[PDB]
Amino acid sequence: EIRPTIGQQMETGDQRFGDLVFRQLAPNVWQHTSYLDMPGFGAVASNGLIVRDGGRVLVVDTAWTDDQTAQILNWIKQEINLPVALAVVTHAHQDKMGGMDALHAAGIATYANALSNQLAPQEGMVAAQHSLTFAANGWVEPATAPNFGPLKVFYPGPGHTSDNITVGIDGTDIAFGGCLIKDSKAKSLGNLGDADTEHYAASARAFGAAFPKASMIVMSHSAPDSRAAITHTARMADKL
Ligand SMILES: [O-]
Ligand SMILES: [Zn+2]
Ligand SMILES: [Zn+2]
Repeated sequence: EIRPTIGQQMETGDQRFGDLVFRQLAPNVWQHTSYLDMPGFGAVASNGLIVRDGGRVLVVDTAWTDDQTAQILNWIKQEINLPVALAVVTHAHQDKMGGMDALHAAGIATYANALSNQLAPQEGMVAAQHSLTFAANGWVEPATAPNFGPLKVFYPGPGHTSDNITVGIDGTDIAFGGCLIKDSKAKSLGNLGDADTEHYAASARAFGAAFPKASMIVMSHSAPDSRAAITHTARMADKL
């Protein structure tokens, strides 16, 4: 008989759900966190977003696996119970696109950088259903991003990967750097095996310039931070 809203519940603090963690960042915006078990070592965390936009939900990034992504969808059903209209996934690595099959089975329309949709299938991953094309200035061509609501998608240039994209949430102070940006105390940029080391620093800067009003920077592999994360990341990336 105690029936708080999800917002009221998330005041208590971050919530464990199955093998995931959820955190409310602002009303109508939650961070999902999933973990890749690496035998003998600590599990690798990855963050994405869930946005309630009127009577629908929008997702940024899958979890590492289909099952973890199904757990995200279970949380949305239990706590929000609105249809998930679409998902945007932010490059062709496992932490961002490892759960595409779960999204597709749920009837969710999926979008990724056209380049991610080329890169993913040859890695044994599944492409998104729709491809985003970006103008030379980095902004998504609106015709390729129909019905995105508050999501503003920006290609900052090659960095963490050649295909990495970023997402601002209009009406909030939040911008999602995905795996491009690490927090202002990070001692490394993580696995740079697919990175463009020449352009990384400039791409981090371009993300900051694209979303100048975003005071909360959300990231895949760090907890949310203030804007100092952006220049810290660019400093770490300088002259790799
Ligand atoms: O990643
Ligand atoms: Zn990555
Ligand atoms: Zn990542």
